[PDB]
Amino acid sequence: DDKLHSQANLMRLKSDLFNRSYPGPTKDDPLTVTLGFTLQDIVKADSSTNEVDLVYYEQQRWKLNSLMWDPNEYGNITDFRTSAADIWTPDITAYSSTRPVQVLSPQIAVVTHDGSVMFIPAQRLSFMCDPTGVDSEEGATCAVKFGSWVYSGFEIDLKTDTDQVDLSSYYASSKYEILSATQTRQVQHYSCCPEPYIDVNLVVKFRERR
Amino acid sequence: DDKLHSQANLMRLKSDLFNRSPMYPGPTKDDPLTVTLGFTLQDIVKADSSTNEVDLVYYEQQRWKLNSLMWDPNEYGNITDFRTSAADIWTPDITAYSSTRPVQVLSPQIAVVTHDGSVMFIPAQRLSFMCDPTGVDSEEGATCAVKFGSWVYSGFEIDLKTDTDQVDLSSYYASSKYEILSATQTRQVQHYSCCPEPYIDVNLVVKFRERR
Amino acid sequence: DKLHSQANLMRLKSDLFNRSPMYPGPTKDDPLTVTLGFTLQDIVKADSSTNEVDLVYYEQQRWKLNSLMWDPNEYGNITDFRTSAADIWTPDITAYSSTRPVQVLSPQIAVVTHDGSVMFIPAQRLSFMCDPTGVDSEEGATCAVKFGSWVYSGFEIDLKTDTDQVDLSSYYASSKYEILSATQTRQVQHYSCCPEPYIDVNLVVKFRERR
Amino acid sequence: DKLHSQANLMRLKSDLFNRSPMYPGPTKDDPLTVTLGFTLQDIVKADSSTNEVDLVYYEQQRWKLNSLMWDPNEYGNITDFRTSAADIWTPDITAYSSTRPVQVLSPQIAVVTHDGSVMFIPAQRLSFMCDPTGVDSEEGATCAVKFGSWVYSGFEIDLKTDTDQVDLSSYYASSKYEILSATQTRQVQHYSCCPEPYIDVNLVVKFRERRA
Amino acid sequence: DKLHSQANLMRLKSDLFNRSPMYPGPTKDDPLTVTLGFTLQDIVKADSSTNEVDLVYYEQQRWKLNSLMWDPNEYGNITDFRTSAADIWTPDITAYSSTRPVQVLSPQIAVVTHDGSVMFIPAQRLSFMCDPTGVDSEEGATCAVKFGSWVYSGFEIDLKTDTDQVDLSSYYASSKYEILSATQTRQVQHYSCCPEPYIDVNLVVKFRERR
Ligand SMILES: *[C@@H]1O[C@H](CO)[C@@H](O)[C@H](O)[C@H]1NC(C)=O
Ligand SMILES: *[C@@H]1O[C@H](CO)[C@@H](O)[C@H](O)[C@H]1NC(C)=O
Ligand SMILES: NCCCCC(=O)c1cccnc1
Ligand SMILES: NCCCCC(=O)c1cccnc1
Ligand SMILES: c1cncc(C2=NCCCC2)c1
Ligand SMILES: c1cncc(C2=NCCCC2)c1
Repeated sequence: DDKLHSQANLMRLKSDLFNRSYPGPTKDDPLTVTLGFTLQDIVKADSSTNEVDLVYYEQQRWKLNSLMWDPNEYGNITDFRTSAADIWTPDITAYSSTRPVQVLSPQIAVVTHDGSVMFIPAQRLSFMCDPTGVDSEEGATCAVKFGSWVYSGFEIDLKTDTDQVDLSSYYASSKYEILSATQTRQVQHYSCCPEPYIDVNLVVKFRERR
Repeated sequence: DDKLHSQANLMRLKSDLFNRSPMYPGPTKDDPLTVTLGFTLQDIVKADSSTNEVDLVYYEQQRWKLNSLMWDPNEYGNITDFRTSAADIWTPDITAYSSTRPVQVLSPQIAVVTHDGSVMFIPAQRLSFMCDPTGVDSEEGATCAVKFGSWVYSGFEIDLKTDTDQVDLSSYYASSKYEILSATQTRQVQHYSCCPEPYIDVNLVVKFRERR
Repeated sequence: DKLHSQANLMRLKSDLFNRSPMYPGPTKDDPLTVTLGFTLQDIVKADSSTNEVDLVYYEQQRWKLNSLMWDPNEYGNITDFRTSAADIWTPDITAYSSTRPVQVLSPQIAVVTHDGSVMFIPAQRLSFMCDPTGVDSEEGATCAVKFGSWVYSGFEIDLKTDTDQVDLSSYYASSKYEILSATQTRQVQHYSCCPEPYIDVNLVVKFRERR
Repeated sequence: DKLHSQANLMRLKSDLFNRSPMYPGPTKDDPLTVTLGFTLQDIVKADSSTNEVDLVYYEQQRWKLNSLMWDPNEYGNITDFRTSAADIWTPDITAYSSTRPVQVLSPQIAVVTHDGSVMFIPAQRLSFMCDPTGVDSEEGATCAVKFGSWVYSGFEIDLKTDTDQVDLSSYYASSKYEILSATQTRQVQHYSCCPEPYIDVNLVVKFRERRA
Repeated sequence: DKLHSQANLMRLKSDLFNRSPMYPGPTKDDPLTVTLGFTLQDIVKADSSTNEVDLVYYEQQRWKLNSLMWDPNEYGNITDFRTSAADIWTPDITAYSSTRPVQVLSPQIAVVTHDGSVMFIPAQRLSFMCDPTGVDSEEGATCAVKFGSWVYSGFEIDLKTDTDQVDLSSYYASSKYEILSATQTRQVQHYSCCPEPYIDVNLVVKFRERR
């Protein structure tokens, strides 16, 4: 009865936000995405092509007024899960991938009654890295920047919560140990366009384990 | 003729369950769900010590139960269950937590739904995950482990469960390159710094060595 | 004229799928016989570092639904047609010991005849569990893989073979591996847990390095 | 003027697709002639450990349907148009001895002309069964692969070649293998599957390693 | 206010996509000019065993349609919008000597501007026919690959470059190969068979092993 209600309520909530009622951010309605990285593994550094492969996940966070509901209208539901395909999601792309990104996790996001969204895709990424000096104590340094591919800083702004990449889940028996890992926001201009584009540069210092 | 009668019943039941109500939204804290997991290990195919990746083929038995999938067989010609495509129904988002490649489905994706509302789903899969196979060529063998759990639901929404903690090795390829010394599956609760909700996984530990 | 036969087809095809209720698959009450047969074209690869062997073959499948029947006279003497394999029901026949997902090498089109039978012959490359030790000896290597329904018992889908000899008439003459024998044997088994028989077809292949 | 030329095409295409019975394919009552021709671009790779060879080539397919005829005058003198291959019926021409799925290198777009003829030219990378022995000799290696309909017999699809010579006028001049000769020839054949004969176009390629 | 912009952009796309039948593509009578430009990011791999070289670049494509024009005054001063590439017409620009299907590295969203212009910048990994002989010398290797429409001629689609100098400003400083020169050149092709011309852009890159 009451469970059939919660189920009934939640079914209703979704139907109101999705099926009854977002073309993306505009310059009069810009959006801020908070990015954060949890590096899990450096699986492979290839010195013959200069490609390194990382497994990691990407915390993405944003807020949309058109996803706001009063819990009192809906049996006091505070949040729900939904297929990422049921909502709009940012096009956060790596700028120096050498291969299509591979998805290791379900495409499900959590929507909270204030309109805030959290999406945490796990992925394997091949990207441009010269791993020379990885077999030394100084290690090798590599970098890759992530941003929206089609939206300028007038439509999508990026930010971090910490400038420190989360290394708490890093694979303890990886071939590569992590010396340091930062995530830093940047504003850049490219020659196609007059407008700034925003990225978050992920810099990693790593070396062989011993 | 009587056969055409029983198809009618099954058709009628499947259209009643699937086309009648807005489909199940997934579990909530008000309406939690217990999912039982079990692993049957077929083969360790590859152990790469240059990247520290290992590849498993296995069956992942998932069963759970919904009150929206219940029916009285007295109203549907004594039908007690049916096979259906896994895309027709809600399924749990049980994910490996330390995979390195996308998981490859080796089998059809067909569930069995029973009149009490229980669903059983057993996909066969190839998984690559993080495994330092150091010790595999020794007699004491190598030991790797991988956790499985919901990717987006906490312990307040999805509770995991096992029926046993012993992993089924009765179908393990007899001529695998690796023999299995032991395989276990064990439920675990952990809290995380970000969040006061508890979180639940089934850690799958495997010891193996080069078969010789 | 030829335009009418064109039109009876999209009627016949409308009558069968769109208009009627969907086939829910076989039941214990309405079992289905599926006839299975393999044409082996090539053993492409045998990897003794992972114990995986790669085969390329065609798999002939045949079954019959009363729900796919029509009177030719009622549709302009159309006795059969072609249709996309996804527009109809197909049996969930699977290799039980593959290591990679099957790769389809042929179009997914079946032929449906007026008596209600279906023929469907996908070409595939399969990687399955096989120790090739002895493949470089005169006596060779032996590998075996079973096929059968993943979720249907013998009381719902009855597997069958026309013959227990695999067709080697299209086997690649200049392959790396020479075929000594290739059988496809039907097996029926019972399990203490369960009241129904479980059927599968065991593809057993004896082969060696050619020369 | 541009809106005008645009309106005629949108109208021409709409009459053909949206307002008409789709063509289901050839019958014995209404057989179809598909014509094939190959343009070999490259032999990328020859693997003598598996006996697989990799080719890059585009395959010219043409056929004619009354279903697709139109008077150019009723349509602003439009004599042809380009359209997505999914909007129309295409033949199921298949390599008979591929060892991998075919990889498509070009847009899936065909050209339709007012007499109803259709020209579809897909570029492909094919892996197929080929023993490259003798490729390091002056006489070279020889391989062969048949292309034909997978589900239609020689009474439903009649396969032809405008010519027996494969077009080698775009063959990569700095390829690892030079072509000694390449033919495309219609054969008729039987299969145990089915009572009726099937038609294919056999592509026999003769090639060796390039040396200066 | 922000709800208005959302609504304004929605009505715009509604009026642009639904009032009229999508652009059916260019014709002899309504030809389109497409501008191309390459930003070469990295030569990742030069295989001398297969003579294939792998590039990663992004390819700027630009065109203008009268049917994508609007007055920003009528639409909340929206000067441009982002939209999925499946919602509009895009050109079939293909690499003519690819050995592998192109791998897409960027989202497939275009930017439509109020004057009717479209900018679409797909980032790709391309494998193509190239003899890397000389890459370990001082003179280096040279490779070439043409880009153009697969199905249109110069009568329907014309190509253009803004410059003939490939943008090397995002080239990977620690790549295995250093770029000696990179050009992008519009070319016209005349064939005995055919009155229509054919336009391509010819990407020529000179490079060598980095020291
Ligand atoms: C179920 O089977 C029992 C025993 O054969 C029979 O009496 C009963 O009528 C059946 N009920 C239905 C609804 O078919
Ligand atoms: C409209 O938006 C454009 C684009 O940024 C801006 O430059 C211009 O000033 C705006 N016009 C008005 C009247 O605000
Ligand atoms: N009964 C539904 C799933 C069964 C899947 C399975 O483990 C299996 C394995 C081997 C043969 N048949 C079935
Ligand atoms: N209809 C297909 C034309 C494309 C073939 C082509 O232009 C070509 C020819 C030679 C080298 N590179 C490309
Ligand atoms: C518009 C359309 N597609 C890509 C971009 C760009 N985005 C990222 C790099 C700068 C150029 C802009
Ligand atoms: C019917 C269905 N599927 C494939 C075929 C055949 N076509 C190719 C090989 C010969 C038989 C017939």
